[PDB]
Amino acid sequence: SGRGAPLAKVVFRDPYKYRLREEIFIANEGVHTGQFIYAGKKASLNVGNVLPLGSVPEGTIVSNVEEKPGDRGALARASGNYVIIIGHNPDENKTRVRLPSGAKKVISSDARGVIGVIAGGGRVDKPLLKAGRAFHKYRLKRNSWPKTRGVAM
Amino acid sequence: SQVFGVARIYASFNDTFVHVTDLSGKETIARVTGGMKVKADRDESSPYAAMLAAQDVAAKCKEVGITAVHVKIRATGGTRTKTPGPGGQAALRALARSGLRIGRIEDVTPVPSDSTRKKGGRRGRRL
Amino acid sequence: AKRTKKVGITGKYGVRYGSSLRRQVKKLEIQQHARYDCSFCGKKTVKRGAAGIWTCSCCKKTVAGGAYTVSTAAAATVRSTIRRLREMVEA
Amino acid sequence: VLVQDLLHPTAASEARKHKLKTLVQGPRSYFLDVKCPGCLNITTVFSHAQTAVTCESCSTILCTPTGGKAKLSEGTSFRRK
Amino acid sequence: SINQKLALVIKSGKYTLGYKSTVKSLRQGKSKLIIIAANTPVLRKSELEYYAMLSKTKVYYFQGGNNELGTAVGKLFRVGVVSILEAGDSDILTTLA
Amino acid sequence: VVDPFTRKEWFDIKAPSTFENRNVGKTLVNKSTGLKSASDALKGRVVEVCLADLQGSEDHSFRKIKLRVDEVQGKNLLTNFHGMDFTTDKLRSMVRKWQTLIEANVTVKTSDDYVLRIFAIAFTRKQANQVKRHSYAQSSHIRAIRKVISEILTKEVQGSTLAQLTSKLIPEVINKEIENATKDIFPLQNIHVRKVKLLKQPKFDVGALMALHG
Amino acid sequence: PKKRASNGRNKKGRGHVKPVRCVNCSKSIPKDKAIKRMAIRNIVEAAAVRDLSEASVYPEYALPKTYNKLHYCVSCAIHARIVRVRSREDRKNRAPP
Amino acid sequence: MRAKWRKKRTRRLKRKRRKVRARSK
RNA sequence: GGUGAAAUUCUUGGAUUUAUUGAAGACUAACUACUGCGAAAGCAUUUGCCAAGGACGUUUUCAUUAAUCAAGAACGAAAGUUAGGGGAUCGAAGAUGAUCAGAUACCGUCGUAGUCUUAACCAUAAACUAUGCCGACUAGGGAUCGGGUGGUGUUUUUUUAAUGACCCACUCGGCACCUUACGAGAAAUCAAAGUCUUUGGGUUCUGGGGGGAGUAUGGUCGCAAGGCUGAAACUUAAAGGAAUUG
Repeated sequence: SGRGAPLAKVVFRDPYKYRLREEIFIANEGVHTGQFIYAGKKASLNVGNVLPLGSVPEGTIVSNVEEKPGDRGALARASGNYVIIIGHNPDENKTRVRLPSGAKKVISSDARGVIGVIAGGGRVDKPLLKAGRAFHKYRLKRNSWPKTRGVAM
Repeated sequence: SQVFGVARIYASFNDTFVHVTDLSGKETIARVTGGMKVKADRDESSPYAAMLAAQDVAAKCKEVGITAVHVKIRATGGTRTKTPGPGGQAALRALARSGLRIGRIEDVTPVPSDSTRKKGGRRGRRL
Repeated sequence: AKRTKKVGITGKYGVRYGSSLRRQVKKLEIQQHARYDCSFCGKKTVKRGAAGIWTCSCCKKTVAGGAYTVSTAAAATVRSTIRRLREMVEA
Repeated sequence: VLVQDLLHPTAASEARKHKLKTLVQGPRSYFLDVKCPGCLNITTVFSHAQTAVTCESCSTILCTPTGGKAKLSEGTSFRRK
Repeated sequence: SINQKLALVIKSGKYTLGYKSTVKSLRQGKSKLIIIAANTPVLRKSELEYYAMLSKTKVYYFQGGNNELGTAVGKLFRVGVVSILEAGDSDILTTLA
Repeated sequence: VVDPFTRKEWFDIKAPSTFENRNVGKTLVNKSTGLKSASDALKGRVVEVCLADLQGSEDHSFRKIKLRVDEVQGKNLLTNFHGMDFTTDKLRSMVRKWQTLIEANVTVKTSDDYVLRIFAIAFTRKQANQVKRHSYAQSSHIRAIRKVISEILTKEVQGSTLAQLTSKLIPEVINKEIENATKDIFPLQNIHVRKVKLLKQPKFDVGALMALHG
Repeated sequence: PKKRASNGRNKKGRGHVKPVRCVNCSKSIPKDKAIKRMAIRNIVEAAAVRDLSEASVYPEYALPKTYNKLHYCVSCAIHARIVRVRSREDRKNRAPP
Repeated sequence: MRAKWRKKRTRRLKRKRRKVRARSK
């Protein structure tokens, strides 16, 4: 609640002890309960997996991409949005990427990011329609609604 | 068995350009436009400008080391005209006279495989 | 009989909010309350419980989908791109 | 032209014309009896193909179909019956 | 391509539609062939394949879902797997495997 | 006031072994000044030049071949095949009314690193003793030729680098197979190879280059 | 009651074909109408042919031709190009010279 | 005057009359 | 840069200009024709998949199933409109520099809508062969696209086989053309505008001097722009169409 993109509760086996430690990504569009999710360096380029940015080609669509190595999500984490890796800079291992604003960025290839779009795209296509709906949206976010116009006060 | 060059004659309507270069391409020697020599400025593509500047090119060209020169020929092309300008022949004969030997020639106009809307309007340019 | 002419599902809003807005909404509300077909069990049993989440009524799989449809346009193309981009690395 | 007989024309000026625009309409499709390579016995076949016919007993290819008349494969003799 | 075959098969020799019935057929030995749908699940698939390797029944994977596999076999309901017991008028055993 | 024309150091570039003679390129770039040594600056540049100039045979005026540099060895360097074209005028001579044009290509690979496109061409002649002016192609036979030609383009490459390719190109023995394969399909005429160009360039590879001296 | 009016005259074509802009004046025009000419000349003129030949390295040399197809807009064709205007009988004839 | 422009002259005056009448309704 | 010539304009805070690369849309050059398909509107790069359709072949089958058609209905260029994308050239508006007595027009330099596409609408066009559709019959001539038939024909491989490609003769279905008028027409022109005062093969639609007016009103479809249907008073001796001189 307070984030139109639906979440994805994933569960891996911890390497260093007998137990199931759980993680929670922002769900990428086209994943299903009990689909496997492969992660890391030699993972496949199938929707849902979390590969380093050196390992992907160019023209590749990922989301939830880290700003730098091991910050655990940073960019393109909104409902519908996504990044496009648009070429390597293989020396001093960076990669040049297309952020959802439009503006570009240069970030480490060791920064992981998850493959695909994010779910709940075309959220804002519908009108919010009546004040009530807006209220309902905002009361699960914070108290920055409604807004009195400065020129009135 | 002597040193060579390449000319690349870009002769358009209302200006002439013939700049001899090295065999690679990037190493240029003398640019010489249509409007450099004569200062009338409606005679930019005229014969007498193009014959004048063509010798001037060979002057600066002899000053480094050029004996022979290929003469590739170009126009504005693409959307526009795509037919050689008036001063190209003026250049060719002039440079052929002034000192140099003459290597091979061919056409290198930017001829489209159809591309974009042409400048003017649909009903066209009229007077 | 056939109950209304054009509003359809948006006639719940009735007289209000402007026509263009009503129609605009209707465009989606049909898709929002559509029963879609499952990719797994192959019956007309997929619905949504909150925008983004798409449930199978039998089978009981849950797919992460679009706001108002299961496979939004942009998503559909992305997979194809990736599907194609996997055939330069492997085969 | 002007004055002539159309009842008895000539075979020269009639065999040239189309099947439908003769005096009495008649086809240009004889029947042929092929002697196949394998067996010694005949196969009664229509000159135009439509389908790809194989032999009666020892089933192997006889005549393939084309845009018009049947394409009789390899060296195989035939009759007009 | 393949539909043409099953249309003929489904009205001359004999067949079976379902999963339990297919398993039964597979156990006894009557199973000549199986057609598994593409959509039908992985566990069920592997299961069917395991029986197949023991009975030595030839395995076929359909190119189409369960709705499609119904459409092919002239039935107005879905069918995730179709096992064959007798190839009658058609000759669908050696055409594919 | 500068005078920067003469201060540039003089240079010369020589062709690879798989042609006939090496002596072709005579150029200038710049002296090895403080920052930007001219040895690495000129590597990227190429020369387009006629085959008759480097073959020793004046009949082949058409086809100006493109050669890119990689190594430098004391201002007297070696170079390796980059690309090829026909001369623009030659194509325009080839292109006529009352006939059919047939063009095609394929992204064929060599034995190694080098991957490239090769653009083939063909035309339809007034076969032997035609009364009609044109002799147009059928148009299923145009695509059916394009297929055979494509196949030829494919199987004739995946061979030993530019060494075999360039060799085949110089006298164009590729044409003969294209001719006799197509001969039964359609009479045909001209039959050349318009263009060749590198979609995938080589990666450095000094062993292939520097082992090509006279 | 009811009463009104008019209409007019004729020529032939085919169906529809895409236009090709005028090489001189950028007016749009189809290709049944068209008015086209083949510009087929040497690079060198009659005056330039000697001066070059003398200065030419290579024996025999080459001397290629600049080929190009030029399309006019009828308006511009009459402004300069060989088209002019012919009599009642001569406007039926199609022979060039 | 020309027919093409006459048509326009009509049209403009028609959609003026549309407002003029619809002021009452 | 740019023209008829000038100017706007951008210019060593390297301009135009050649060579090496990259990015985005753009359109399928030349070949491309009295050439090809589609009911039209309209469609030109390669390759694959999805159905569809013509002609042709046919001692295959069906057996009057059909010809046109008020109502009603699919498609329907270009420009517009609706909300996303895409947004390079060209470019309603607009700004401009000239031009000129004036120029908000032609000529220039930029430039928002658009041009492109997604899902919706829209229904007009000189939507033109301003020539309804089906059927029959009448003049010659070649040339061509697509099958088909035959010929000890020529050409191409592996002399030879098979096809393809040609050549020849013929015949079906077309895009059309050349020559006459045998006829037709007010002529121009027409192989159909023919076979119609010697007036009748079947059928649909439209027009009855010009304007007023394709306006007004009323219906109807459309978000709108507009679309379909569609008068009146009143006015007027000619409008007009072909040719003929000048």
